[PDB]
Amino acid sequence: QYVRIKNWGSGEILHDTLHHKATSDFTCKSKSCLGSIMNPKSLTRGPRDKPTPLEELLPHAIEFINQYYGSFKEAKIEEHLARLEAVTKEIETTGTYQLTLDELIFATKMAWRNAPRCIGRIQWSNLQVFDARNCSTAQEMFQHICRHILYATNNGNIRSAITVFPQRSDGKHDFRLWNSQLIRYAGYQMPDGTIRGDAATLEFTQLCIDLGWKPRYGRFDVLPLVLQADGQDPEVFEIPPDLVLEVTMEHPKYEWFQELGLKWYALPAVANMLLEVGGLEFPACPFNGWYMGTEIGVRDFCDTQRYNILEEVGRRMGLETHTLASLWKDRAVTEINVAVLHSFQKQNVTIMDHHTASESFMKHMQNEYRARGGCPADWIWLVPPVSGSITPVFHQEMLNYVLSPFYYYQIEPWKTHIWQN
Amino acid sequence: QYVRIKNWGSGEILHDTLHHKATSDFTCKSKSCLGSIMNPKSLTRGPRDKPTPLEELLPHAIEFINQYYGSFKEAKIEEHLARLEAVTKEIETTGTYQLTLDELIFATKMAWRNAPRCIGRIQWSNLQVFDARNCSTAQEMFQHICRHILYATNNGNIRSAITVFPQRSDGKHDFRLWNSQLIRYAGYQMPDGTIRGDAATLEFTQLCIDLGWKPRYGRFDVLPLVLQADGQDPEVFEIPPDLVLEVTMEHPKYEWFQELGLKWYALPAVANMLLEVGGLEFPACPFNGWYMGTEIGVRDFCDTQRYNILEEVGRRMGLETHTLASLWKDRAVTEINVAVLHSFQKQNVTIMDHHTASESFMKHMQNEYRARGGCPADWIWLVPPVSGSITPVFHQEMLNYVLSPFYYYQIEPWKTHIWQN
Ligand code: HEM
Ligand code: HEM
Ligand SMILES: COc1ccnc(NC2CCN(C(=O)c3ccc(C#N)cc3)CC2)c1
Ligand SMILES: COc1ccnc(NC2CCN(C(=O)c3ccc(C#N)cc3)CC2)c1
Ligand SMILES: C[C@H](O)[C@H](O)[C@@H]1CNc2nc(N)[nH]c(=O)c2N1
Ligand SMILES: C[C@H](O)[C@H](O)[C@@H]1CNc2nc(N)[nH]c(=O)c2N1
Repeated sequence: QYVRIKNWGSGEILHDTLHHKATSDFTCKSKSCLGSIMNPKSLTRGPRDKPTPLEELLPHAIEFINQYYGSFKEAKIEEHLARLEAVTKEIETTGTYQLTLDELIFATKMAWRNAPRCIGRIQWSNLQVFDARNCSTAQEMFQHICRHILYATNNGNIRSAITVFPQRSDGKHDFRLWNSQLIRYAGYQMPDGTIRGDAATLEFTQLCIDLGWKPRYGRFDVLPLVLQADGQDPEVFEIPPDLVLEVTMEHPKYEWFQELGLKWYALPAVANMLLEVGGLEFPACPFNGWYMGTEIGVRDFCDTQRYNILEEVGRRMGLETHTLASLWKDRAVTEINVAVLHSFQKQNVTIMDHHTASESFMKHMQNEYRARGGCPADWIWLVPPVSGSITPVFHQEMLNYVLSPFYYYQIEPWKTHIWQN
Repeated sequence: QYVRIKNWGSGEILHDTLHHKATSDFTCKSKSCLGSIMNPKSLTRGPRDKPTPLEELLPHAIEFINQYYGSFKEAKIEEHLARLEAVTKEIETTGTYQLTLDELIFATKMAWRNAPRCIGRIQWSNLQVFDARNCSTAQEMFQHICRHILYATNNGNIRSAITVFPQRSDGKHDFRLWNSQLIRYAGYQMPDGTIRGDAATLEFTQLCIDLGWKPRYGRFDVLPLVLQADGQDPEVFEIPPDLVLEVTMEHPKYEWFQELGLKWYALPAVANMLLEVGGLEFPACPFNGWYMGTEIGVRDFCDTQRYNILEEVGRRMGLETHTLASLWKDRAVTEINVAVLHSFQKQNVTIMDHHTASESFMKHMQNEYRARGGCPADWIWLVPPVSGSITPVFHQEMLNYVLSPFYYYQIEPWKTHIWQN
């Protein structure tokens, strides 16, 4: 009736029942675990070419409506009944249905709340929702996206927000943001063979170039928004530079750190995921919260296939960068992490260290178990890329399952898209 | 026909087919992952009260014999046939069978090779095997265990070894080491309420005390061996102090580190696991390799429920131990890790840093895929407790499955044991 879960730091035990509401089969098999796979099909919601079979839709819609009304302090059965009926009718007369703004808001929060890989979920109920289900052109998308960036950035005082574009109709008119994230730096393969900027965006950068974007060949060139509306070919749009807030990296003691000429954007916005709710699918709905220091200090700046600055920082610290056992990498990466936090702080930009975030999640997870007997969590993603066991999340056993509403991954658009011309 | 696996640092792809040889259902379900569970039933091989049904044994024995002979450079079908027959007959006439020493050696290495949670597997073929399947008394066990400790310790030049005691017969005469590891420090709850030594061994310490062991109330009291032979009640045995090599912790710059009065044993020996091979089960077979710095520097010294020295080291470094975001914990734990490595090195004791170990495993995993198209690996256990993404293993997708031979966990003996008197 419940899965037993234990925290080996406190010895605390928790009983998980929420996993019963899980959906289709997860990642792992019966006699094999694929937990460390980044993009398993179980987390991907692909494209369709026909509407959702009414036999499948109705039940899901009924479930969501019940979940929605069941979330109120004081019930409202009459409204609940009426809503259940209005939806059934709309589905019969239109072959689909529309969510009320409140329903939409409710769904975006629950989906966030149901994100196994998100460590900032204690903030789940604090989300600004921008309703753009009325959008129809690429240009309109772009304006909505700019309004989102501006609202969220808030001149350093970051605010969590999400923009919901039109829901998938027949799957032939999907609104899609071809970008992985709203703000991201370009990556160029230079003439001399070296790579400039973020090597991670090499292909995508080229794609923008192929679509008429002008390469500026810098180390931190903010890529353009590639927008696809109503299923039409994607159009390119440069982001107004004024909208992109950046932080210059400075160390609180090493004056030579700024000599590294590094910086990073302040807005962490996921741009390519799909919001699934009550049978409906929103192929385009960018959302953001605020950065956790390690993403920049460790992944962006230290992954070898990214900006890869670890060795450089090593030498400038006078460490034995030629002997692994000297643990110079451990010393280097920490100073870098200290630089990131120090910088966002000095420039008054919202950011969170991984220690504080982990404790935050632990409190959240505990709240969730009391509140609903479960919290889908992916240990592999929740444990920071540094200081693993130093954080409490590391000693917490977790259960990973897919509920609904949910934020799914999607097949890269350029691999399934049918160009007009 | 194969599971696709990718390394996001090199972009390299690997095809896993070895997982086809997997056994019963693994940890995770169909629509739920329990990868972060420490002791799932899928990894535990419990007690029996009756022999292994011949219908189950024979097939397994046949498989192992085939695997064994199939591992030679130049085949030897005649011997292979003869062996297949001799085993079948032995099973029919005795209801079980005995492995040849070479078979046993082969099995202990493969089992090691098949350990998903072991990062030092590149050393798999380098293992000293002590055949104690002739043992019969607790006293004899103890002598074998002492010989193992002495051989493995080798005065600092650690050598990997395993001691195999009698295989389970009817499950009523199991040889069992009640200890989790051969060398481990006692933990005492003092009169004033504080805890002295290793809080992790509080219960077990009490159990030894209840069995007639004398508590020395020190911070580093090596617990006694609790041995169970031929299924009889466990007998206590103090380990000859001369056999336990220890390292005094010293920092290469902070002279006040030795003032912490810390030390740790040099021998990392797993004492409570069961070796499964060709249908046979060896409930007692301690084994060891050599330490990886982080186990001591991070888990033993920094886990809050263990020696918990992090804050202390923090203050002595003059860090802002009152502000998490200052990342003092990241700075403290690294100096501690540096202390551990520096100390084992100065005292000429074999030890490995986590960076070097990770690269070692990456090479191994690569070898394994070429050699046999797979390598069971548990990402959650293979990624060090610090410097996660700084190590290559972190960016490597992995498949976790149970093959055979295998090293299983067992139910704690004191929970299923039937005392004589
Ligand atoms: C308020 C502050 C927030 C913090 C500090 C936080 C932090 C994080 C971090 C560190 C990650 C890891 C990203 C990676 O490794 O690629 C993440 C992932 C994620 N977050 Fe949050 N988050 C916040 C808000 C949000 C919001 C507002 C939503 C949605 C409405 C959300 C949805 C997700 C999802 C779905 C993922 C998974 C991304 C993926 O699968 O690539 N987060 N978050
Ligand atoms: C030669 C050096 C070796 C190194 C550096 C190495 C390192 C490690 C490390 C760091 C762990 C993690 C332990 C924990 O977190 O509790 C581990 C686990 C393990 N090792 Fe190795 N190992 C070595 C040799 C061996 C040998 C000789 C065997 C067996 C014959 C072995 C079997 C295992 C098993 C089964 C585990 C899992 C333990 C558990 O589930 O609690 N290792 N090893
Ligand atoms: C939704 O709320 C939050 C809150 C805090 N962090 C995130 N992380 C996201 C992932 C990291 N992000 C990137 O842009 C990125 C992603 C990948 C690579 C590479 N290879 C390089 C950079 C910002 C968005 C989301
Ligand atoms: C087989 O080969 C190797 C090679 C390198 N490391 C290991 N690790 C093992 C686990 C760590 N070990 C402990 O004794 C221990 C275990 C648990 C706790 C606690 N709570 C405290 C201490 C040494 C054995 C095995
Ligand atoms: C292979 C590994 O699955 C992927 O490298 C990991 C682990 N955890 C992560 N955790 C977060 N939060 N973000 C990540 O990219 C990854 N990737
Ligand atoms: C909950 C978590 O499953 C357990 O804390 C973890 C993760 N990985 C580990 N990895 C190793 N190598 N040893 C461990 O004890 C643990 N425990």
